[PDB]
Amino acid sequence: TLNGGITDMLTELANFEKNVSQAIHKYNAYRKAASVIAKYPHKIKSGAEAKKLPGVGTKIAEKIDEFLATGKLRKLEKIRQDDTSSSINFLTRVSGIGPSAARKFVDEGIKTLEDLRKNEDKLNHHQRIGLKYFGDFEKRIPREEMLQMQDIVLNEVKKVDSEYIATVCGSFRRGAESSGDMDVLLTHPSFTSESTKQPKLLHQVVEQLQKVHFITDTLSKGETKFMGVCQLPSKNDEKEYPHRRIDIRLIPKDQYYCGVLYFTGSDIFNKNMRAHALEKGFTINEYTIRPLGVTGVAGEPLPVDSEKDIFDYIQWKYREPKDRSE
DNA sequence: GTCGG
DNA sequence: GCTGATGCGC
DNA sequence: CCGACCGCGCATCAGC
Ligand SMILES: Nc1nc2c(ncn2[C@H]2C[C@H](O)[C@@H](COP(=O)(O)OP(=O)(O)C(Cl)(Cl)P(=O)(O)O)O2)c(=O)[nH]1
Ligand SMILES: [Cl-]
Ligand SMILES: [Cl-]
Ligand SMILES: [Mg+2]
Repeated sequence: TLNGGITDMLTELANFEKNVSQAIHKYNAYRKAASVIAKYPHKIKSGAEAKKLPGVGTKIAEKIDEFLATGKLRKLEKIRQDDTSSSINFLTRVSGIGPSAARKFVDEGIKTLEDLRKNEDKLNHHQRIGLKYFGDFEKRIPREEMLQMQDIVLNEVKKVDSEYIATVCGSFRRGAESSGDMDVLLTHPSFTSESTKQPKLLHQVVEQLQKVHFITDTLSKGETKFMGVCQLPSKNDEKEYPHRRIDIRLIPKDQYYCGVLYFTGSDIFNKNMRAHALEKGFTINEYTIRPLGVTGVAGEPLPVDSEKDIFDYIQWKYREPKDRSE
């Protein structure tokens, strides 16, 4: 919050490029600049001071001087006044509605929450659930509640098969005092990169959590990735908790470390780290880290026995989860 | 929009 | 039906 | 300059 004004402005600009302009690289440039600045231990005094940081260039420098001078940015001022842009940005806030669908909805005269509700027929499954819990998904999750959720998930999974290992990742594993949702990494000895000895490994867990009424809805579901909704049980007479977004990712047991690295994030941390790996001649995904051949083709997976091993391969000093929040 | 070669 | 591209999300 | 910008699972569609 030291440079909150500036980072907020950059994020708004990032969201505009992504949602309205559909310019992903500009979106990421703004996000990176915001990220690099939010980590800066000094209260920025000029765009010049900011341009010193990698990720901030001439354009963002100028915008920072304007913001520092007036306390706002005219470019954004005009974007907020723009109806089409305003409507498109709003609609993308519904899970399942992206830049394309939002712009398409606006063309059809569907621009508001009221319009969406009276046009459910025009939404796919994911979008319907997104609209259903629109308000709830905007809410933050206190770490206290994350702990209760963790307890339920780990205990329910244990009941299905004592061999399952569920790990809560995302901002929770990074030590955040609140999270936007729950991310669960799941492993089972029967599912490795070498073979899938038992089917429905993910399904069984999903089924068990729906059975005890923890999982309430599904946005999408496959062999290794579940994307849905959950809710903590409330006591008698007490208002019920808000519904929460939950993702469960089944990863090969022998590829746990690359999996937990990926799922722990942050997303920008992953991007920076993956980009650095490339520069160092390696490629990283949630399954492995492989070297890049002379022509640029990925090679065979390298042995990994801890998250640190991955960091060493790319010549990075180990960074604890709590320090990966970029 | 920013960056490295 | 399958394969490939695209949207969307993590 | 100028092109590279992380990598991938699921849902949906187009074309066959
Ligand atoms: N490589 C890669 N990994 C990603 C990406 N997006 C997400 N991940 C990985 C890294 C992410 O940590 C993880 C979970 O996705 P979230 O739940 O979206 O991210 P959280 O960090 O949990 C959070 Cl702070 Cl947005 P919140 O607490 O509010 O949920 O997935 C991406 O674009 N790329
Ligand atoms: Cl772009
Ligand atoms: Cl792989
Ligand atoms: Mg999360």
